[PDB]
Amino acid sequence: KKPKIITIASIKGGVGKSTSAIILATLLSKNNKVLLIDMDTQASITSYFYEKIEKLGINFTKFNIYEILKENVDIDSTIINVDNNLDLIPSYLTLHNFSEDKIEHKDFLLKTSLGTLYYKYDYIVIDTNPSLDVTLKNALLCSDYVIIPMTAEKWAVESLDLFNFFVRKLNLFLPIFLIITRFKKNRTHKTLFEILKTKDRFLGTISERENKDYIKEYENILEIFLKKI
Amino acid sequence: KKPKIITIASIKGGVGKSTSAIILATLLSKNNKVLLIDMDTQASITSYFYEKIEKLGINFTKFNIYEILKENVDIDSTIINVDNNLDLIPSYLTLHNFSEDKIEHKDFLLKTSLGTLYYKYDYIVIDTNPSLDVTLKNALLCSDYVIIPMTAEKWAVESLDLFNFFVRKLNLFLPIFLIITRFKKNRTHKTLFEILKTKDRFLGTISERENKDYIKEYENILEIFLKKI
Repeated sequence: KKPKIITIASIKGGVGKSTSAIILATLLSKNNKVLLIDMDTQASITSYFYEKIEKLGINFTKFNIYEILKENVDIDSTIINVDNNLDLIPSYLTLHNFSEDKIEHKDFLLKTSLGTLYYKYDYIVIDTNPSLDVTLKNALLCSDYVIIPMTAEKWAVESLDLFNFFVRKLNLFLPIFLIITRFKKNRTHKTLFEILKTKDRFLGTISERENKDYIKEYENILEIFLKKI
Repeated sequence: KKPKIITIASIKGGVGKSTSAIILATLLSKNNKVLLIDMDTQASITSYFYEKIEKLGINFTKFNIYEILKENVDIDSTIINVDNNLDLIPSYLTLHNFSEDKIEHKDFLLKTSLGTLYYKYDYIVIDTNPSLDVTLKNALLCSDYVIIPMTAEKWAVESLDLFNFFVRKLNLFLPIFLIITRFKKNRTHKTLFEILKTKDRFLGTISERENKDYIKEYENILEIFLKKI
């Protein structure tokens, strides 16, 4: 076995990227050992788990993805058991410095650090900034798969082409899966859904929601995801 | 005189950066000619005026901020009159590739382009992405003033210092003004407020709210800003 590495990406903010990362990781953790890596400067994943992190007394100020990236700390030192079968490498606001940092072989830092990791996971789920930036490159050059939660807004198709172009540029051959989030049974979603539904990499829909109905929709998605890999 | 150029910036998303840009520019527009420059990859400002942009039939796939930065079009031809005394240079998804394009003197592209603008404005309000990136650098190096909206979240103060360290380093002359947005009466907002209210360039607070009272809060902010420059 080896870890199956999934990047959660979206070029649009507020479309449920980080929310999906958490819920998907959590569903996978029911029967798998899972690592979540919070490479989003927003740090929404780390903040979701903050109560658990504080209670464990973790010094994420010193042990976080940015410091892994700058090789000031080993990855082995940053890993937090935040839930059943679920580990986390947390994000911290110094990550904001990463786009401007001048580093040799900058794109392959996460790949290189993941190459040293002792601990073995079934799945690694990496959350990213909604930007086609150097962080996203570090994730993609690591990955086996990508999932893009996206909404039925103007420029949905075009954004897909934009993202694919970027991936092609990295000379990668990655399956990129699609999820329509904030879904409503209305006109504009029907237009996007009809275009998307015929893609082999389309996974399904998650309804807008202000054991629940949302979890089941995510379980569905996962089910289909696992049938296509 | 000459245009006064304000960048609205924040290194945290979902803090009302774009909304602030829109309302401050709209208020300024009552008695001034104002240009809004949508340099956020999110394109929220453009999306807010999209109904008017579409009624006008504009091709902002070709006439947009990214195409300016790449010197494929003249800035004059990108300008859209979106409201009373209010112009817009729109954003389009291709702005996402700007972080990775390799370009000489890349930091000064916006400043150079602004030097080819025929039209004269009283104020230019520039909206940016929540990142310490090259897009932010273009805005800042054009600008006379910076306004940062922020909210009472964990690491608000540390993030502000980081942004300061970034902004100071590429222009230590740039005044940085502060707003607290999404404001609520509770311990953790009170604490940020106690900290920020004593900073020379603190402007005030906007309440969380889903003619209005919040407009008049923006009016108060604009009033105290205009008195301080």
